[PDB]
Amino acid sequence: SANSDAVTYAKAANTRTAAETGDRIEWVKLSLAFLPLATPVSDAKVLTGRQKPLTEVAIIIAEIRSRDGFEGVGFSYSKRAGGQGIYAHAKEIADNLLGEDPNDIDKIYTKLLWAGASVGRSGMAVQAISPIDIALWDMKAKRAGLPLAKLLGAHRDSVQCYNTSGGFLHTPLDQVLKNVVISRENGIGGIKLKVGQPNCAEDIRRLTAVREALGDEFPLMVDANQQWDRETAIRMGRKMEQFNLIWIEEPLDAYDIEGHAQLAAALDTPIATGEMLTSFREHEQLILGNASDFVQPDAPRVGGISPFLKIMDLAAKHGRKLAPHFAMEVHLHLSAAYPLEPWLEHFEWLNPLFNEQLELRDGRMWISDRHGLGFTLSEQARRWTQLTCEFGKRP
Amino acid sequence: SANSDAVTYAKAANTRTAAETGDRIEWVKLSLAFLPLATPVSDAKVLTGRQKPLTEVAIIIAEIRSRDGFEGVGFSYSKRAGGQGIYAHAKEIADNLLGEDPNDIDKIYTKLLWAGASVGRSGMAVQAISPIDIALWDMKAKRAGLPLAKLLGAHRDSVQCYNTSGGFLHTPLDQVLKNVVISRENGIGGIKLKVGQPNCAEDIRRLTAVREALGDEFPLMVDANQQWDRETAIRMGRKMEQFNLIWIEEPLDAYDIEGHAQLAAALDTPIATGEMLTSFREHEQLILGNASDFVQPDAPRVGGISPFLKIMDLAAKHGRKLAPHFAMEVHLHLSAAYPLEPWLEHFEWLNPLFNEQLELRDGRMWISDRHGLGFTLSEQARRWTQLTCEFGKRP
Ligand SMILES: O=C(O)[C@H](O)[C@@H](O)[C@@H](O)C(=O)NO
Ligand SMILES: O=C(O)[C@H](O)[C@@H](O)[C@@H](O)C(=O)NO
Ligand SMILES: [Mg+2]
Ligand SMILES: [Mg+2]
Repeated sequence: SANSDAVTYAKAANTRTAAETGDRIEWVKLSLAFLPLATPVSDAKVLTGRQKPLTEVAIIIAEIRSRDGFEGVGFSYSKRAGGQGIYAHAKEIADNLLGEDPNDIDKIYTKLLWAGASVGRSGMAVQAISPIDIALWDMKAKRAGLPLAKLLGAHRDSVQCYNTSGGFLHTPLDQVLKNVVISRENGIGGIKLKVGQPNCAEDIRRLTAVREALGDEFPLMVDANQQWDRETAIRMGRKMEQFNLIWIEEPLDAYDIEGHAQLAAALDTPIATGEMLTSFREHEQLILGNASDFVQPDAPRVGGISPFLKIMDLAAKHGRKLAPHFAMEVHLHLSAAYPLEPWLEHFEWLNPLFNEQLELRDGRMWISDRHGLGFTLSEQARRWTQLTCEFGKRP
Repeated sequence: SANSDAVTYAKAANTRTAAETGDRIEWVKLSLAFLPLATPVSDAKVLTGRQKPLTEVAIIIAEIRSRDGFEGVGFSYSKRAGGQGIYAHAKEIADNLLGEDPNDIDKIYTKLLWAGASVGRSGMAVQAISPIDIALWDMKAKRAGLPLAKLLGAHRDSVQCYNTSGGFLHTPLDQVLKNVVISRENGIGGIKLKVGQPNCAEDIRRLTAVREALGDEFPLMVDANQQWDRETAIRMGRKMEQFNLIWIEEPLDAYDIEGHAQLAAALDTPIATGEMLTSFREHEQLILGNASDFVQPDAPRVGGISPFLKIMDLAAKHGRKLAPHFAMEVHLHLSAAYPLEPWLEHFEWLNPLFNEQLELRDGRMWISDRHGLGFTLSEQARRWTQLTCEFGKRP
């Protein structure tokens, strides 16, 4: 009988609990490696004097192994100063992972934030948690025998991909046009050109040439890397309407919410921003402020996959498109899980860190059948490792 | 080298894709069963004449089997009219599942909504998707070899649990006091008393008696099931402050947002509501309107686990507590995944449907080590099945 005049209670023949049987983390290895860039890279931030050319990329890696035989790998990074701090903090909190059930990712995240409460819930501290958070997701996906995108649930099996590495400002227009061809012949689905240099006319010149070379249809976008003031932004915006760009990225300071909102409302061309934000909170302020048509989160930068998922849902709720920044090795899976058609950003910079390469074809990057992130650390990654530490004992 | 003066592209040694290797749904079985209630149940909705006593519960079950050998089970229900419609719609859209990768839960959900676009994105139609959505989550958890709570990521391994079945209005005060003892001796962590009958004084009498019997500390809550108007709600609210209730539930019409908000702001006692809502959208309107301190979603009612997860995140963002309604067999896992300390509602009604029983001890319900939802359909569930249909072919 379902019920009676009183109340009755069913008893559990098997009281074996999830707590007593769950897996446990027993080993963790952190690494700080540096990805050398033979060709110094300069976007508008360098041409305006805000920064020096980029010559390397810091990569902070986390490897986690569980008692029951599972392993996860993940990473965060830093372009310019930040890598030493991310690694150092990760090192100071990593031992908190030992003995935890690796499936309780959020519970662990919270424990790590408390262990470092003094240093906040945004910025560097969460970027130190990113490698760990990502490794745990990588592990859970593997535990299920699924590529990460499938563990999250995918809406597509491949995502539109555009290249950024071939459109930097240290590159002469001549070489940029050559890059467009190389990229296009390799199946790229779009081209992003860096703009925002002091000489506005020169950017217009380079942009018109690229559109000319690509033809009217090919997806083309520009990126100012925060280098314009409001006056210049709207001026350049008006003048670029003719190129039918997929979007204008970071026209203003990453924190100029009303400035972005204003440009977005004034132009038909989509506005994109967010790569520099370092937390859900920060992205939330921009989204509530209607700053852009395209939201561009960066899992490593915002604290990992866990917060990135929350940002995705917020963006979707506000009807925005998603175009994650950098780290395609991770973002491929996240954007594959986004409800609206997204874009993936391509750089070849991290290719040497892994043994496996992603398939770029017919303008899209395809999700392989490999589990989790679908990557294994290369020997080169070990060679480029400068600092490393371990906790626990390999199972 | 990470980069060069031009741009280069890595090639994929293994282009095997996630699309070509993914699992596939090959069989689906739907059932409409009826859970008989020997003792007709009456809450305030019956005493005010809005409805007739509850004598049974409709249970709509979905069973899904994949090519690679995985299976998932899930269900939704209806108290009073609704079961026939939920089953009928589920039956009319179920064949859309055949050939789909069961891991793309959201992609599938969207396909099902489109197949039934004419009937909306809330209400009965999504309640027909609930059994399916839940079965797919059950399957994914099993695929990972984890209880559902662990697949989602848990914050606790057990959750505070209170009983509701022993505090209904068709039950004489004498028997209610006996029920309190039975429940307390069986390890219940709290008691909920139904109120909201025309005779306000009688409810106060019953409530004072229960508090008296329980002692000052024991968690006690009340539920009006929408039966008070605003005037009476605040009046009863003021008078119940003395009982230090964990919450006052559904004091007003489920859609009286400002009414609830007003009561919540006027009383220190928490206000709880939401069980009757049938979608994320509906819950969103109440949360944005600050209707209650406790958000009470119902996975079956809102369209399944997928939408329920979105509701959880919204609630958390607004700093609200979670107290899911009914279906503890499913809600145990969801509330275990909630960041703030939640409450689980107990009814023994569904116990006969499954072979396994949940462990209630020391005021909390413990998550077993069983995978997915951790339940298998009983022979009794088959005996109570009135209609059934199948699609595809058992693997
Ligand atoms: O040179 C840099 O600072 C980076 O490569 C930067 O331009 C890049 O992260 C970016 O903004 N791409 O969208
Ligand atoms: O009798 C009913 O309508 C139900 O049992 C209802 O009271 C129950 O779903 C509820 O509101 N419990 O919290
Ligand atoms: Mg950029
Ligand atoms: Mg209720």
